[PDB]
Amino acid sequence: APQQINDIVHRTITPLIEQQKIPGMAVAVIYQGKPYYFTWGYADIAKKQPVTQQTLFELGSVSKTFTGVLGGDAIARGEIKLSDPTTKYWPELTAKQWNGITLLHLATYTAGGLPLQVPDEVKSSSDLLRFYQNWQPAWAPGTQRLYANSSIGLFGALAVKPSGLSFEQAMQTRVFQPLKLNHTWINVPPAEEKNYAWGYREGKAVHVSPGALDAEAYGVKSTIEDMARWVQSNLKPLDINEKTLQQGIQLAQSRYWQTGDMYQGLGWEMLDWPVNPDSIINGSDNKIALAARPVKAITPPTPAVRASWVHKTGATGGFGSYVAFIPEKELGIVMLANKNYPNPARVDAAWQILNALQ
Ligand SMILES: NCCN[C@H]1CC[C@H](CC2=N[C@H]3Cc4cccc(C(=O)O)c4O[B@@-]3(O)O2)CC1
Ligand SMILES: [Cl-]
Ligand SMILES: [Cl-]
Ligand SMILES: [Cl-]
Ligand code: NA
Ligand SMILES: [Zn+2]
Ligand SMILES: [Zn+2]
Repeated sequence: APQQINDIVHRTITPLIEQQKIPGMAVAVIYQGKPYYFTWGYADIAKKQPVTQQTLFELGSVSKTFTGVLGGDAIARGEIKLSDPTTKYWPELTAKQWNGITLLHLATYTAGGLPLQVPDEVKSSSDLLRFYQNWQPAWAPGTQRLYANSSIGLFGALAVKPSGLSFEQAMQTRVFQPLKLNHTWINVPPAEEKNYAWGYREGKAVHVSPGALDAEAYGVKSTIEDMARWVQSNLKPLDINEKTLQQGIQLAQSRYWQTGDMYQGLGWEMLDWPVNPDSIINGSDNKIALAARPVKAITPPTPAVRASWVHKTGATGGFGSYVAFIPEKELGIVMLANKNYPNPARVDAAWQILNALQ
């Protein structure tokens, strides 16, 4: 890598790892469109297995960017429209509170207060129907954004129904395979388990536990190389030869709602570039990111703006991930760690690196 990249990465990430007690970390810096890889520490402490470019990390809610792009691809195929009612895809959802809730609302957390988590008691198809049939909205649809797995998770499950594929098969066939993300998994196969890092929480080695709609909301695992390729693909969608996927990437970066200086895409979140770094850093704290806030609709949605900071945080019990990129500058970063450490620390480090390189 160029010396300027090596320098800023050492001076930013090694102290972050020191400050936050991160056991293992992988970073890709995309500079002039090309990834440069860095690793530190251990994927498995007790085995003394190092983080490598093949180590799988849990992406947590960075998975929602895959779900958003898969939904965009379905839009580009004509399989769904965001204005469609939820009940078009799930007719058994006969409870009246669902009248007026569209796929757009599910995808963008604006259905009116669907909860952050699907309850752990939901273990069967009938349990899930019962949960949504009995959910009572706090607000009218299209007025308040409340970040929620039960919202975008249901969006992803319904968006694949016209294809006839399971969510996993749709994601594999329509996103992972065309982009050559050959080490990205919803379910890690037995022969790849040797590369699956442990997450660390309060000194204990942990992996994400199964839950309803986990694949759609938080269940993807990937390597630093595949995640760099994901960033490259979202930086430069015209490089993608599959037109529906090129367009799905673009649609996931369209601006559907605004709250303050933040815009909601499909999975991705965006701000105008140049960005006020304090807004992305502070806005990433869960006290804010998880709070309900009023949204203003953007109709028609703004087509993807290349002068944007586009990003997403992710967490599981044992992992913390962050992706950010700036299409206009051909500049991005992926930070994968096997500890869930505070979001503002992630965003600050990402800002420091990308700001030094623009
Ligand atoms: N399709 C809904 C028909 N109206 C019904 C109107 C009463 C409402 C009770 C309620 N629950 C909260 C969430 C909510 C949802 C939709 C509309 C509103 C509204 O105030 O208009 C709304 O406001 B709330 O404070 O009022 C139940 C629905
Ligand atoms: Cl130094
Ligand atoms: Cl998979
Ligand atoms: Cl977890
Ligand atoms: Na699952
Ligand atoms: Zn140093
Ligand atoms: Zn050190």
